[PDB]
Amino acid sequence: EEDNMAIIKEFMRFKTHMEGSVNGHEFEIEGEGEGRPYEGTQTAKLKVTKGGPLPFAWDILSPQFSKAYVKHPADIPDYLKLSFPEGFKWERVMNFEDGGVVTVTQDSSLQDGEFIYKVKLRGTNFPSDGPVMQKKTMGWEACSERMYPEDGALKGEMKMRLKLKDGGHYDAEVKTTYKAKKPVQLPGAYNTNTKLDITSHNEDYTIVEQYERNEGRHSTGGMDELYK
Ligand code: NA
Ligand code: NA
Ligand code: NA
Repeated sequence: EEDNMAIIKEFMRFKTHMEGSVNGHEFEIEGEGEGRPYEGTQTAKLKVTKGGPLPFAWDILSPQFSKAYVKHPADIPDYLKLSFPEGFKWERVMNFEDGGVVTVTQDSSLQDGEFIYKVKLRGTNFPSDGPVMQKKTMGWEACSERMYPEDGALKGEMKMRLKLKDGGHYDAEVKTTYKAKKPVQLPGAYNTNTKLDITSHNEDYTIVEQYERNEGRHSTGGMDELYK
C-alpha cells in the first residue's frame, strides 16, 4: 500500500532484545540488524549480555532473531508489513524430536524509523546428553513454512531440520501465530521459503552474526503464479 511503502523503506534497520532460559539457564541477548524488506534479505549481529557463555546450541535461538523482511509477490497481501507502524506479535512452539520444547513470544514495533523486537523464550526438557545441551548442531537446513489465515491471524507450520555434527538431523515441528495489532488484510495460503545462516561467531558464541533470506511463493495458481 502507498502509506506502508512510505514507512517500510527499501532499507530498514532493527534492534532486538531477547530474555530467555533454556533448561533453567537464564540469559539475555541484544542485537542490531539491517536488511532489504522487499528483497527478502537481512543480517543481524547479536551479543550475549547476561548468562554467557550459553551452555546450549545457539542454533535453537537463531530462528527467533523478522518476517517484515519477506519478499512477497504483489498479489499476496504482505500482512506483516501492513501491520506497521503499530506492528505485530508472534507466538511460537517448537517440539523437538527428543522432547525438547521451545516456546517464544515476540513483540514487533516501529520506533524512530527502526523496527524494535522484544523476544521472550523458554526452552525446557532438553536431555542433558542431547545435541542442544552438548552443542552438537551445525545450522539449519533451508525450510518452507506453510502459511495460512485462521481466526483473524496468520499462522505458519514447518518442520525444521537442524544438521548434526556427527551426521543426520535433529528435527522440530513448529507452529507460529502472527497477529497484527490492528486488523489489516490477511493473505490466503502460501509458502515462505527461508534459509538462515550463521555467517560468523566467536569461539563461545557470545558474539554471532546471522544472514537470512525469506521469500513468499504461491503454492496454488500454477504456472501463472510461478515466480510472480
Ligand atoms: Na540484506
Ligand atoms: Na527492500
Ligand atoms: Na527443563
